[PDB]
Amino acid sequence: AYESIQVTSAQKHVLHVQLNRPEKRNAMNRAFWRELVECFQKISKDSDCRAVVVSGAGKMFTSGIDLMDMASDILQPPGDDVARIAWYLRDLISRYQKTFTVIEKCPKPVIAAIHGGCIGGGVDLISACDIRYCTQDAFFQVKEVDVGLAADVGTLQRLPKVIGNRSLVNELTFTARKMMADEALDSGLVSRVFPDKDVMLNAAFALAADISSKSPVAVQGSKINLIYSRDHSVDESLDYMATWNMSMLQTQDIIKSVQAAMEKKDSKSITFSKL
Amino acid sequence: AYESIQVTSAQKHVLHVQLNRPEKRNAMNRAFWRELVECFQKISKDSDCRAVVVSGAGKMFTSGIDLMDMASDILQPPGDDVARIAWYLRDLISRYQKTFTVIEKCPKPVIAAIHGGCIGGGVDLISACDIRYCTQDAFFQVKEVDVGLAADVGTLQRLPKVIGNRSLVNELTFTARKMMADEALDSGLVSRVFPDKDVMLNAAFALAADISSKSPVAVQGSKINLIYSRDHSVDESLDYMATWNMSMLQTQDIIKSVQAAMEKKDSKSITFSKL
Amino acid sequence: AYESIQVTSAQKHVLHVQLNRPEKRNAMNRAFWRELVECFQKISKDSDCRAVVVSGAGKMFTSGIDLMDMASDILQPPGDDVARIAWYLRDLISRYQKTFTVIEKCPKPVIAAIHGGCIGGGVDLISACDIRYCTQDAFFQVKEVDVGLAADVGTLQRLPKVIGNRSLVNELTFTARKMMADEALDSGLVSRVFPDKDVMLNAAFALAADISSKSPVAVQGSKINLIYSRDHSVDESLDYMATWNMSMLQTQDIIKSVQAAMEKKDSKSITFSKL
Amino acid sequence: AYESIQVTSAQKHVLHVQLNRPEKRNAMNRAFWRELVECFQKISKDSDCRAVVVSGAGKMFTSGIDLMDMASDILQPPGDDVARIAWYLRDLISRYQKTFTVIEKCPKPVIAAIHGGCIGGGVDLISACDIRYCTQDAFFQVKEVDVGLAADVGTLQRLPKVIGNRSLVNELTFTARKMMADEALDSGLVSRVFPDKDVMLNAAFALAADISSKSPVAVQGSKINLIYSRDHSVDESLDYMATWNMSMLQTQDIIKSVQAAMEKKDSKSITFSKL
Amino acid sequence: AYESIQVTSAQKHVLHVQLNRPEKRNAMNRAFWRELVECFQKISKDSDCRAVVVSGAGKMFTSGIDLMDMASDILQPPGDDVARIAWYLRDLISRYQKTFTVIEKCPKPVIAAIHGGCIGGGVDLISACDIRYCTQDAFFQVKEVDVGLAADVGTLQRLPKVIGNRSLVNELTFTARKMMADEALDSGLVSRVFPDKDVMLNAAFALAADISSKSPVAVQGSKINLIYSRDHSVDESLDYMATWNMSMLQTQDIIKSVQAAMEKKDSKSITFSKL
Amino acid sequence: AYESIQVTSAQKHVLHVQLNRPEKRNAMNRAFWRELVECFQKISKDSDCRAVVVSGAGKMFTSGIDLMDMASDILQPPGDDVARIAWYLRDLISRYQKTFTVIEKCPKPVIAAIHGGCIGGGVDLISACDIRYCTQDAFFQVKEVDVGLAADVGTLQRLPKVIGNRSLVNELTFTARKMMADEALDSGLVSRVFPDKDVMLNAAFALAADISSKSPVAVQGSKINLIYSRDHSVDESLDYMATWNMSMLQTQDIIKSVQAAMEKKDSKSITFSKL
Ligand SMILES: [Mg+2]
Ligand SMILES: [Mg+2]
Ligand SMILES: [Mg+2]
Ligand SMILES: [Mg+2]
Ligand SMILES: [Mg+2]
Ligand SMILES: [Mg+2]
Ligand SMILES: [Mg+2]
Ligand SMILES: [Mg+2]
Repeated sequence: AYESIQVTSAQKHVLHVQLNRPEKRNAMNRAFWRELVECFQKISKDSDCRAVVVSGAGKMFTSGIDLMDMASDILQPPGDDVARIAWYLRDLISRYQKTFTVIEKCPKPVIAAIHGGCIGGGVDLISACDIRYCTQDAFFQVKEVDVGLAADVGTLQRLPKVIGNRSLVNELTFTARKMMADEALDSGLVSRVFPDKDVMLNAAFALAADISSKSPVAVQGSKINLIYSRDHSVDESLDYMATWNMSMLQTQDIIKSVQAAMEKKDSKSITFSKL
Repeated sequence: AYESIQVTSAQKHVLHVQLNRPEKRNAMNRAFWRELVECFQKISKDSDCRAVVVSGAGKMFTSGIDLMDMASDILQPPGDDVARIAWYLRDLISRYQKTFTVIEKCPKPVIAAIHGGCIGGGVDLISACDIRYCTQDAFFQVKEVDVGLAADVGTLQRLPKVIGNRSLVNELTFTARKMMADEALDSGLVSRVFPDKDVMLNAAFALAADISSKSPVAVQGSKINLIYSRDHSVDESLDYMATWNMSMLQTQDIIKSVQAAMEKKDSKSITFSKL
Repeated sequence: AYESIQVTSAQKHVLHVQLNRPEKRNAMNRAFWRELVECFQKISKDSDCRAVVVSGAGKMFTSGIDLMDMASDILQPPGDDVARIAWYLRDLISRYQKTFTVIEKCPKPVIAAIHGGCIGGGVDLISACDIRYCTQDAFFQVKEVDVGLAADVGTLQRLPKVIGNRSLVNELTFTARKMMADEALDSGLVSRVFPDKDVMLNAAFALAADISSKSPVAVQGSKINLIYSRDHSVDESLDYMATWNMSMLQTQDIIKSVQAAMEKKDSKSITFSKL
Repeated sequence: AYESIQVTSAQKHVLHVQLNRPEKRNAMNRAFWRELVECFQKISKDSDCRAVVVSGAGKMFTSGIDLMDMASDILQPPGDDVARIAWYLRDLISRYQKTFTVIEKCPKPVIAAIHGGCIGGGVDLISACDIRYCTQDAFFQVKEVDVGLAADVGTLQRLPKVIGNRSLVNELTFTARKMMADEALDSGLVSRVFPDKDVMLNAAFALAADISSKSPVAVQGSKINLIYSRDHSVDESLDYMATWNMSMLQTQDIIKSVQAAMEKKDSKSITFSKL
Repeated sequence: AYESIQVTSAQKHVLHVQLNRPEKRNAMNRAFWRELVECFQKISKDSDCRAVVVSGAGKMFTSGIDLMDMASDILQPPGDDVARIAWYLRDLISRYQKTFTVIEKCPKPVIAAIHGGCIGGGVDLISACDIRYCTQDAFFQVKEVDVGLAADVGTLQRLPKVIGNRSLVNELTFTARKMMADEALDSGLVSRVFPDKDVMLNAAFALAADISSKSPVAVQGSKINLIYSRDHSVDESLDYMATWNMSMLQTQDIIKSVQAAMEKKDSKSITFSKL
Repeated sequence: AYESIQVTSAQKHVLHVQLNRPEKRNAMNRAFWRELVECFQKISKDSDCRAVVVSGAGKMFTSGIDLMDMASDILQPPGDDVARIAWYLRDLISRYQKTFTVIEKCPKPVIAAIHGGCIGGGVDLISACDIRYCTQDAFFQVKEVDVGLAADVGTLQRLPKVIGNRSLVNELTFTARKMMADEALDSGLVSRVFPDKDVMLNAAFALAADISSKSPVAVQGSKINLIYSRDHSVDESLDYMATWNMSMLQTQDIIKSVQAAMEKKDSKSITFSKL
């Protein structure tokens, strides 16, 4: 059973992954790093799920890493010389990066719905998601320099590739200052702001349901190629897209869409097969 | 004598490429994919053209792909097994991507001037242009998921590389929702919004004239290197730029400009040779 | 020491690099291209410096390149044939690019504080800095096309990688038009605008002091990995980050920062060792 | 009705492309650069061809570029300044590189069968082919430095990627010395050496027939992925291969081969559909 | 433990991974693809192992993939349309690639000791190992085209990156012909040939023991950086190497190795800590 | 004055760089790492030099690093915590890599002429050279694992990219065993073997003179593009080659070569201008 998160079926095709340690403001304890990997690897193979919503139980999205677990992991490493310590740490860092890379490698769209603070590992988490919504009281903080380290589980790799303003990204990173909702929306880190958590969740789940109404081949192939396209040249990415759609265009999802158009039936009334 | 587009000389150095099937809302049919390649390949070799404006005839920029021409192209493919159908489809996708890659590979700046809807293939087109202007009634839609396929002619590869907000790009792509002019300006997809098509085209042709008054070596070398720099690291791009300008700095265009500066002569009075 | 710049110790750990030819509007003459390289190479090895502020003396940040020196270097080149001229120009361009590349390769965060005009070479300089602030009267101009050349000392390689709106980047580059402070803030080129130079400098120095109060290992490792991550895929950048932090997490800065957090003390109360 | 080459059907599925200006030792003149592009573009779309053999008519494979056609192309270029001459030359070089890039971009295996000298442009040609055979009297020469230029139509990009010994490649390139058949076999530039042209062409057409007896999906997908794998990391190349074979494994070519294996039927008796 | 392989501790620090279905000529059935991944993932974390030897039990190294299992997995796929079939096959191919990729990602050197036939999947396996030895009766065959598919589990991505002669690589791939031991040695595919399996194994184990007598930090860091350097530019690889050795040079293995050199003692006389 | 090397003018256009600490078998002391950088940076800018020969004074090419200097550099590093030690070591490693990278970044061809042992840093040196010749008594040794470290100054980055046999490269690296001349020639690491040092040097200088007789624009542009081509795809490298030769074909070196051919004068009688 997951002890640090809770996964529920919100509605057809939609999975809700909720950070669930509210008494610690969803701090990321050691086991969370394994649990979120297990969770998203399962979601990736689940043929019924078409979209994911991520939120936090309690008063805020996440306070970030569990500082005592961090201290045990990093300040008490095994190894009888510095090279052997580094060998251990490289494996540790690589394993913790996987906690948020599984979100990006999940072909289903993942929607983060943030309320209150989203601190430290929270920003690494949400920058690996596809769509980000927040509440008016939310705030974001690349807290790691205040802990004595450069963020290593995805923020520096992905945050600069989800918004345009690099001066702001650098200021947030080097100072660890909070960015409140108004500025988060202005920056584009979030694409919508809601007055409270209930209204935001309603909108997040309505978005996930709308995505789930569409062909899953088209939606999940879109995510896959948006991610490929971020990291490769336009020409390399067009070449990959032709190699991708030479099989994916051979789908009944297009046949059904064309049949609907000919019959003058809205596309939301089509049923697509599992993926 | 094109079937789907019309190319005219607007004014000195400026070509106007107009999508021209107004009775069919400029739907992109079979000939369109071949003709835009022919058109921009000729523009690229045209030593008198320094800038291009692209617009649509009739009520809207484009309704996108012609669905029954698409059904013919994709739903009745030749091939006696899936691998052979995929062979055919890979070639088709590759050819149709070239329709918009030729805009990027044309060294002259290309300005898209959108009025009304710009749907599906329309967003693949405008995201391959350099500068985008639109009217107050314009709207943009990454419609492909509603037809059962991930966009494959450029939107996924270029759209996220022309605006900063990746949460918004992902929402647009997975939902196929319309983005209206105000939001398109806010996102930076378009540079300027105008009240109506006439005012927009006046400003687009004024922008094209202004660009055409500049050294063509400087302007077209700037487009070539901005594109190279998007796809390569800064250090690789600086190395390429040094190899580029070791030839291109050997021009009378600079000597003329330094001489004008020395005499206190406006740089707008200088005439530059063809390119 | 220097002919074209002046370097002062503003406050603990902060260096102020001031363009210092106010009677010539801080034009970038031959000495400037050599001196900035010497300066930032020394700052990169200075174990007491943790942050840098760059500003200009007099009326404006910079009028840009000295055209007379440029013509001597570029319109009067050694070389008895075009290939031999190009061999010399390749090296010249490479050396002038280094003037601004040393700002990016300097591990300390560099804050540009712009007042009045920032023209041509000034945009190449500020787009190699990390954080950009300006005054209400500032303006920015990618002036190179008006001189007859595509900008080659950094703007084309870095400006599109510091802001999201590529339509604006292309319009600024191809027309060489001025972008004023309100639009610079809107575009994200600058992340803060101030009423005057004094207020701006007070905030830039306060920002530099805040940054300098943090672990230098964490801040400088953050800059190094933000730059690496811009130019590589997310997966390559995560791999690099694990190989980086397998040594950099082995620091007393974590114990010190965590202890301070436990006692509710600020970063400024901690003494981190030199770097 | 080519002026510089001749294309014939050797036998089922095999095309023979012969350099055909024997009175001028198959010198590569102006029409040759255009015609080899036309020829291989047609071969690439020819669903009956599965393999190609390239040879030269007359006394030798090729003497290389036609020097007085080269003088015309390069020494009398249009352009009223150096930058404009370079614009013209970049386009020329790019077009002439396509003459040999089309061989690599053709998915059918291309076998070069060299007798006598293979000089300058000859090495750019054969290094773009997949398999190389030669006669005992054959010789290879990277002659370009003796004409005053670094080879630009493929040798420098491909030759070091078809043999292992980089010291030898560098010596050949900087000295322009001839490499004879024995050394060409030892270096691995050629796979097999034959006593005379007739024996070599028999073996080249036997090799082409053998390749043509195999599944064309398997053979041409193997060439496409060997080329992709040369230019990308192993992990990027494995990812591309999975995206390629998720379509291409859906073929009757495998079902037929497993069925033959089940019955104990030679795999040489199977017939495969066109591609 | 395993159904298709057997793992034994040969001698101190050396593990022997033996393909172990001798009655079936070590055919690679469904279990094998899972088991090799489990095996090398465990060896990668085994702090006592420093080198691995891979061999096959019975008459031959391996006959390659089990065709019946392959047909079940590949000619009988789940999926109600071609796109959904491809979605499943992409994952299948990706998982089978991991079977051999874990050998490359294992930081310990892996020595392949081949006797008799090494067919199809066997070449994919040995081209992911580091050092290859064979017997006089061994032979190698890139058999996949004879099954109707382009090899997808590593040969095309790694074989051309382990030997220099690309004409030979292409001939072997397109014809599926056998390459015997003398030619395998000549090509560099194997670096040593032995008269029989016993003599070969004695030398492979002696090599593994020699390797294991060296600092494991130095040897495993050497493999990691040889692999990184294959896939990146020399400049990127040098940068990575400096970021790697800034931790790995901080080891007692240097003091120990240098002290032994000063006393004229061999590596085997030193005790290096586990890794 | 260089204390660890000696540079002489061997003959017109040829520079001889000789390792010159023969009483220590040319061991690489601390200052050598700076001296070779100063030396090749000067040679790179020297317009009279067209080729370089590198050899060692005394009984052998080089015994490799000075072990006591290594111990002082690496085993006595400054820094009050492991991260600050790593900061120092990264800068040290980067600086020592430059010692051999300057050889590759020198546009003139560099010929290594090895006699006796070429140990440790000797292999990093010669693998950065372009052409390698040796004597019958020579031997090569990737000695670093015997010292407790993975080679970091170029061998792992370049050795695998100068020869084809990766199994041999891995065996040499992991065991640190010697490779004698016969095997070095067979591998292709050297391209010629001579009976003794005098005969080898005569041949090295005759090769350097032959290279120096050719156009320096063609020779040095060839080196530059061979190196670019090793590290980039063929398509990227052809694009760079067109951008390179759009200026370099505009040389009198080609005019003179064509005039010689028309006059029936051998090309070795042409005089080319300095570069
Ligand atoms: Mg609980
Ligand atoms: Mg805004
Ligand atoms: Mg129906
Ligand atoms: Mg002066
Ligand atoms: Mg079974
Ligand atoms: Mg001495
Ligand atoms: Mg050999
Ligand atoms: Mg003469």
